[PDB]
Amino acid sequence: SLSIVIFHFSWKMQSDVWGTVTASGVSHITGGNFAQSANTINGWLRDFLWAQSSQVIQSYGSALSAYGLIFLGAHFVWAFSLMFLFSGRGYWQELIESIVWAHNKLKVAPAIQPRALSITQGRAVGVAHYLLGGIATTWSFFLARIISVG
Amino acid sequence: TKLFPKFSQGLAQDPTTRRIWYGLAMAHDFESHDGMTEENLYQKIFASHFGQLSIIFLWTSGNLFHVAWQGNFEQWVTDPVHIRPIAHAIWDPHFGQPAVEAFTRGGASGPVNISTSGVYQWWYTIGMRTNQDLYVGSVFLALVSAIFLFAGWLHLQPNFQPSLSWFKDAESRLNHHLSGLFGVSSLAWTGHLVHVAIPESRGQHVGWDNFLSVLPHPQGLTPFFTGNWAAYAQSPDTASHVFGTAQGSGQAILTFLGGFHPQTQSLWLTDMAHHHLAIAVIFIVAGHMYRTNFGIGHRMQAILEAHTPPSGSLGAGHKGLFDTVNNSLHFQLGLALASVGTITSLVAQHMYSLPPYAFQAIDFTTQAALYTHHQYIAGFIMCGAFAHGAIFFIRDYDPEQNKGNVLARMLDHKEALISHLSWVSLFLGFHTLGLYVHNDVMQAFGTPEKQILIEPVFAQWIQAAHGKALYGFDFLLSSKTSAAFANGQSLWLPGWLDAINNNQNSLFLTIGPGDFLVHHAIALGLHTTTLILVKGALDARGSKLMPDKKDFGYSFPCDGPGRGGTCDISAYDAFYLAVFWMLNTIGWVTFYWHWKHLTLWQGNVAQFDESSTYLMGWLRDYLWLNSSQLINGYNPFGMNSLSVWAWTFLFGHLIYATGFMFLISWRGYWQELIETLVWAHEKTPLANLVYWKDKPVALSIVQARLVGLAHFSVGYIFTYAAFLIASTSGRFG
Amino acid sequence: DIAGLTPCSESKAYAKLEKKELKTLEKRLKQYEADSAPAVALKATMERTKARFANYAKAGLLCGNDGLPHLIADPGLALKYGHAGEVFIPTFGFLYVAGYIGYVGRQYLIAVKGEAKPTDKEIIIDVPLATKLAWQGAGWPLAAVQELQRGTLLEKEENITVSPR
Amino acid sequence: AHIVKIYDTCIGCTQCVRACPLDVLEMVPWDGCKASQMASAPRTEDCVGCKRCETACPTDFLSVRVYLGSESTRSMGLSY
Amino acid sequence: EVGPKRGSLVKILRPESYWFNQVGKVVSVDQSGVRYPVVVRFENQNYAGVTTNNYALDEVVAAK
Amino acid sequence: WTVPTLNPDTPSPIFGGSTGGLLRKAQTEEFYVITWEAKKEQIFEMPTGGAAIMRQGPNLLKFGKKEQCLALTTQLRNKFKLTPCFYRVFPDGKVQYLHPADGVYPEKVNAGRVGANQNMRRIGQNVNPIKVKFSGRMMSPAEI
Amino acid sequence: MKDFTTYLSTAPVIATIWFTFTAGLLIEINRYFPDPLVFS
Ligand code: CLA
Ligand code: CLA
Ligand code: CLA
Ligand code: CLA
Ligand code: CLA
Ligand code: CLA
Ligand SMILES: CC1=C(/C=C/C(C)=C/C=C/C(C)=C/C=C/C=C(C)/C=C/C=C(C)/C=C/C2=C(C)CCCC2(C)C)C(C)(C)CCC1
Ligand SMILES: CC1=C(C/C=C(\C)CCC[C@H](C)CCC[C@H](C)CCCC(C)C)C(=O)c2ccccc2C1=O
Ligand code: SF4
Repeated sequence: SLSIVIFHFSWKMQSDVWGTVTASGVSHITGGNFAQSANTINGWLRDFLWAQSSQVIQSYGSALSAYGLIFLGAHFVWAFSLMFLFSGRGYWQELIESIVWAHNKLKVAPAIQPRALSITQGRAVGVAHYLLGGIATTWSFFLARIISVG
Repeated sequence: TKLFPKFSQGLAQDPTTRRIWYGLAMAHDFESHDGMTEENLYQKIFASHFGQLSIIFLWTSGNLFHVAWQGNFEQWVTDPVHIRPIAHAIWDPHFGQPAVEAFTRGGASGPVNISTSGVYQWWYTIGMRTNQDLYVGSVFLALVSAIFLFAGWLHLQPNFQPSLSWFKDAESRLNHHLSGLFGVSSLAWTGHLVHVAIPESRGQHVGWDNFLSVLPHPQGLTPFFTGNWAAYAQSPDTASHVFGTAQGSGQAILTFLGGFHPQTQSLWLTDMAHHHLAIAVIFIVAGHMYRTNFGIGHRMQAILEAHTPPSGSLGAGHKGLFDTVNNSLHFQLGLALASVGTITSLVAQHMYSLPPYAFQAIDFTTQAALYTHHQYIAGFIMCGAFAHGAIFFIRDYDPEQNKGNVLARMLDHKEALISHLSWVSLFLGFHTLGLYVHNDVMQAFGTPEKQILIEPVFAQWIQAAHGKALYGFDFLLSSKTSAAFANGQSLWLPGWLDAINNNQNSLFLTIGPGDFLVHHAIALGLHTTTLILVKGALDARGSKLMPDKKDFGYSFPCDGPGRGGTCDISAYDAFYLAVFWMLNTIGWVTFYWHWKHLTLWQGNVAQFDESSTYLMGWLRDYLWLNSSQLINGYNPFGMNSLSVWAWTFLFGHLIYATGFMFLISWRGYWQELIETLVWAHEKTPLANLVYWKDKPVALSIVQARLVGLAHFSVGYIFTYAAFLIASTSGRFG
Repeated sequence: DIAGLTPCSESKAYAKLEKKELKTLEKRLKQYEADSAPAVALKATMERTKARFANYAKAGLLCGNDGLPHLIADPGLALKYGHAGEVFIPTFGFLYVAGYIGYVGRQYLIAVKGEAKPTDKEIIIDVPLATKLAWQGAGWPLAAVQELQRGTLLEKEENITVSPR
Repeated sequence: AHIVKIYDTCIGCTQCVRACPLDVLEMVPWDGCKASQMASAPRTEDCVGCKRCETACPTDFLSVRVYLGSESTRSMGLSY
Repeated sequence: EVGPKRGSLVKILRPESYWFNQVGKVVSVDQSGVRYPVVVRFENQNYAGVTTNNYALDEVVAAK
Repeated sequence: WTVPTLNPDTPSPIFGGSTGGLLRKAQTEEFYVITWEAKKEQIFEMPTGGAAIMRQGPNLLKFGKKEQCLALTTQLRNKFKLTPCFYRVFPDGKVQYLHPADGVYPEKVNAGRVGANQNMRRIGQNVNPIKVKFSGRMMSPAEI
Repeated sequence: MKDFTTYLSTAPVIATIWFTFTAGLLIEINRYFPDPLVFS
């Protein structure tokens, strides 16, 4: 819900408020395309996400190149979280059994018995990574965009 | 109790909606039906296969009918280079006038869809030239569909049901399928190429009305019966031949030119004729190997019993395996899916690089769709191959009858197998991801010369052995003094070497550091997917966390929160997790194939060579750059012919995201929510007059995993299909 | 040269790449003063850029049509043409350190298994013992091999727990 | 109805009976253990499959096992 | 007079046990002819947190 | 000990009511009644939500499923140290008594009970699934 | 002081010091030998 709130704010301000004042009038950053385009899901995909992400994906080689790296890294953490959300510890405890066997074979097995995370910790680890990746993705996209044009 | 399902009394007695869902989902698991016997199991499967065959031939008939009725085949054959094929017509009452005009194209009467399946090039190559040719084929296959359907009915009747022993006659079935199903069919297909396809490619019509009075070769069967078989390879089609016409044509019907037809940029028909004649002889011969009622041949049980290494390295060897394979349908199905699944990948690999259909290469959208189509189907079949191998262990594996043989010994060192697959997956993931991230940081900081680019010397060395002289290895076929170069210099090397050293075709594309990284990512996908599937099979019968897992079956929800928690512990769940990695792996393969070809098709291969070494290039120069036309299919100013793919593109994202709901939120939340809905309905006046017959309940634990995986897969497929076609077709088509 | 590559010192694209990076730095330089803090930092960057391109050419690397260094991984091709320092030598450099870390950890884990409460020796590290084992790990390849030949490297199959089969 | 089986490794701790939230299990006299009592499952038609009994069993491997089977109003835990 | 001595170490041979092929300390051996008289204690807990279990005479063997 | 007979006129606790009570199932399939004696008036927690005051002396409650009755039984027994018993009541008027089946709570061993669903073997001694195949229905090796 | 040095021996404290040392060594090496790509 808050992602839509901050997308609504970002597109509305650039389209209708923010801009450069000149002799003829006000020219906005996105040129008042909110009114006609934000009534379809395709409009948000094309005019907001695809068009405004141009700044972040062209940041390499400049002072804003850090936002490009975090934009990719955030995408990674988000997808990494789906591993914990879509699976269950039953698979992972059995996987560790085979891994522990290899360590036992080499007399390098730990004294603290490895255990797959609990059921609840899998859900907590999943949502924390899901939130961090998703929010950091918008964070990089907003700053690299607004700093570049705003 | 309810009638449906008739095959399970447990389901029929269930008062909830689970009865409807589970009845559908257990329909084809014949082994689990009430009163099932082994003999009845085989007869049902035999009947079901007739139904599948009838659907296949009916589906093919529908394609032939619609192209002839609504396509532009007769116009396309005239100028295949500059005409888009038509799949079928559109009658959508929801269309507006701009949509009707947008989809009208190709000189059609009204709106139509453009074909991407390549049936035009295939049918044109095999000798079809007119709409009536397609009409007769459509009626013929509709008739063949009916016959198979009748046979399915016939062999269910009291006097025609085969016995159990009939289905277990291994030696006789292999002899027939190798010699007759494979050998004779390939021999017959050689007849079509010699009698129909090749003459049609030289401007001479041959049909059922005159094929008995037309000589395939000027010397009719005299070379064949006299042993002078070389006469059939004289005067082949010249390099100036214009396909479908008699100018520049030759007379040979069997050749080994080994290259591509210069005009159509596809394999010669005389080579494909000799190919099918060659394997037909091999397959017919190979079908005389096993024992039958005539006192000669091998018995497969004897072969397996013999092959035990004398040192005891493989224990008992292959003793007892004949009954293990001959008595288990899941073992046989696992071998069939594994073999067919690999061959499906081989089809995709060889068809894009050795295009067999005339004018297939220039149709970029068709080539992209065909490769993606079969690689995704191969991926699903491979996951099924391991699933049924896991089902075999639970249901059909008998430890006593496999004592000490190879199969039993696989379970003995399963931890070693899984541990080493785990190491390989970790090693590939760490270093493959690490090198990509390193190259990304270098690009971000503006130092492209500091990145780690490893030359694929081992793969470039293979290309040298095949004759690619770019790398300067001067090895085997790349050296003009090697015996390998000399011996083949009169049969197929002149054509093969000419094609492999042409850099405008997809025959052994040049590779560099960008290809090194992607290939190692593909290896990570194959090994990790195998790890998940192999663990699901070897641990299917039990584990330390659940020693008696076999007593619960292939698919069960869990063993509860005790012992730390056992979510996703069944072998069914290992397959469920492996499907995600299969989609991820095939996605990397199809992204790699598509991007490397788009740059080739535009002539700017340097873009892939430079931008493919870091992951920002993929996101920027492949996904973001090539979406521009797709997402403009409809916009506030209008729409064009791509608006269907633009709509389908978002349609895919929605089904994909809906799948997350079934995978993230689990049953307990929804069952308690439904209980207030049951309360609300009963207390609402004027609505509690109506009532349900099946008590509403939440989906089961296992069901939601399948439902979530189905949405995930469908959204996966539809999103990339729309992007693949739209990006390729709009760019060139 | 190898696989169609050419030495970076002789590569036209490689030379052009250096000019592009220096030109970008110079463009930012002319908006500052001669000896201001930003100007000094930019000049330092340009010196490292020039040094980097000289070092890679001096190292005798191979550049592709992209004009970027490519590495040779085959031991035969590396030793044949003096590219051992790209992958081959660093291969044995990493394994020595990787075995060092792993061998030291295995020695410590065996050492505390004899103690009364091994678990408390893992969360709370025995630093005096760890430092002792850290220094003795320099000879791990010798010690590792001798354990293998004496048969004390691996556990017996009968002393390892396995699931029903 | 689910299937609940008691195996001869039971030590008669009674923890499975206490844990069960539907009074499916009970203790009966026995001579195969020190406690001289064994768990019993006489009312499996009321079992819901929660597996709280398995969580409570000390023996390794479990001495009480629950095999989820055919569903019904009682086993599906419905109040409607 | 039946079973191993108290305090001695034994190796478990029950394939379905968490401690199969592992060594534990004998706590007591019942002499009443029960099915599983031998009681063994282990230093590492199983997945349920338990560290003790009962075994039959033939399911346990002396260390080595 | 003899099987108690339910008294439908037993007074019920002081409870305002809630939306978590009986549904149409009680009128068509079955419902459950729990009764007990209270030493003094006290406040307890309804498994359906809310708080109710138990009258001194007999009390009676009706619940939609068995687990709800046995959830209240655990509360009354463990905290207030009472001894409740509940029945299954069918729409036709029949009443079935249970818990305690024989008058003694199942946790306590009692002579006269007959072992049910007891296997005189370990979990590891079950046969393989192949040996119980084509038995007419999906059967686990534990069943046989 | 014995207990305080025991606290410094806990796993999180040791890892922080160890990686702080390890990271510092790598950072310092790249400060005096910038841009290492080939052993040479
Ligand atoms: C409100 C939206 C909407 C709807 C309702 C339709 C409806 C239709 N479109 Mg249109 N279309 C739309 C929007 C829509 N379109 C948009 C936005 C575009 C983009 C411009 C298009 C572009 C488009 C094209 C390009 C084409 C259509 C076609 C069609 C027709 C398909 C006929 C058919 O095969 O039916 C039967 C439906 C199916 C076979 C598909 C559903 C398959 C089921 C659900 C799978 C599951 C089966 C399972 C066993 C369950 C069985 C249940 C049982 C009760 C039957 C149909 C009239 C096609 C047409 O004209 O065909 C003649 C066609 O070619 N549409
Ligand atoms: C000569 C005798 C003969 C023949 C022709 C067949 C034929 C067939 N039998 Mg067999 N069968 C025989 C004898 C024979 N049988 C005997 C003697 C027995 C008793 C022992 C049996 C017992 C038996 C059983 C029990 C079953 C069959 C089945 C089948 C069918 C398998 C499915 C299929 O169509 O595969 C077709 C396969 C191919 C054409 C080859 C596939 C592999 C190639 C390499 C793929 C690639 C080729 C090429 C490149 C593709 C081009 C594609 C195009 C789009 C360009 C098939 C029709 C099954 C069936 O479906 O029954 C209804 C089945 O259940 N048979
Ligand atoms: C199965 C495929 C097939 C079929 C049905 C035919 C059929 C025909 N061919 Mg063709 N042909 C084929 C494959 C086929 N050909 C192939 C693969 C080649 C390339 C080598 C040729 C090359 C060829 C030439 C060059 C000529 C023909 C000719 C003919 C016609 C006369 C044959 C005749 O009288 O033989 C009489 C022969 C015999 C009495 C003895 C036949 C003995 C052989 C070994 C067959 C044994 C049976 C066989 C294993 C059965 C296979 C399965 C069966 C269902 C077909 C006839 C329409 C001639 C013609 O005039 O066509 C118009 C002609 O000139 N064919
Ligand atoms: C020729 C190959 C083949 C055959 C004969 C079988 C046969 C069987 N399989 Mg196997 N399987 C196969 C291929 C095959 N499989 C493949 C390729 C895979 C990998 C995907 C699997 C994975 C698999 C699993 C994981 C399982 C089986 C099981 C089974 C058994 C029960 C099937 C059932 O009840 O389905 C009932 C069918 C359904 C519930 C619906 C199937 C359709 C799915 C959900 C996708 C629907 C997509 C939809 C049409 C898209 C709409 C799009 C929209 C835009 C309109 C049966 C013996 C099950 C079993 O009991 O094994 C012992 C089992 O657990 N199979
Ligand atoms: C982008 C998403 C993603 C990623 C990165 C992974 C990664 C992994 N999966 Mg997973 N998985 C995913 C999605 C993902 N999965 C999804 C959606 C599912 C469906 C539920 C699964 C289901 C699944 C299964 C069933 C299995 C895996 C396995 C694996 C491993 C494969 C081997 C490998 O690459 O080792 C290399 C490791 C990695 C690439 C992981 C990331 C390493 C990072 C970059 C390290 C960063 C360290 C650095 C110091 C920063 C730390 C900061 C922090 C302290 C704050 C690996 C840990 C297999 C496994 O565990 O094999 C052993 C396995 O069995 N996955
Ligand atoms: C990972 C596998 C692998 C692969 C695919 C290659 C591939 C190659 N190596 Mg390399 N090599 C490898 C691992 C590998 N090597 C390893 C682990 C070592 C030991 C550290 C070497 C040591 C080595 C030497 C010493 C030489 C090569 C050479 C070659 C090339 C030709 C001979 C060859 O090896 O054929 C295919 C590879 C194999 C079948 C695997 C084993 C290869 C052995 C170890 C070396 C064979 C050398 C050969 C006899 C030289 C004859 C003269 C040559 C000019 C024809 C070729 C590019 C030769 C070269 O520089 O050619 C230009 C060469 O002189 N390799
Ligand atoms: C679990 C299980 C299962 C399953 C399995 C699977 C699914 C598998 C797969 C597998 C696979 C999928 C495999 C594959 C393989 C392959 C191979 C092995 C290949 C080979 C090749 C070759 C050898 C080649 C060669 C060559 C070349 C390279 C070139 C030239 C030519 C030649 C030919 C020479 C089953 C059912 C059994 C049952 C039991 C359990
Ligand atoms: C991947 C995964 C695991 C396996 C993940 C585990 C066991 C966590 C791994 C944490 C770290 C990487 C291991 C411990 C590292 C030590 C602290 C030592 C590190 C020493 C230095 C290298 C710092 C689960 O346990 C799980 C449970 C429930 C649902 C989903 C999942 C799930 O998806
Ligand atoms: S089954 Fe387990 S919990 Fe129940 S009495 Fe037996 S040992 Fe105790």
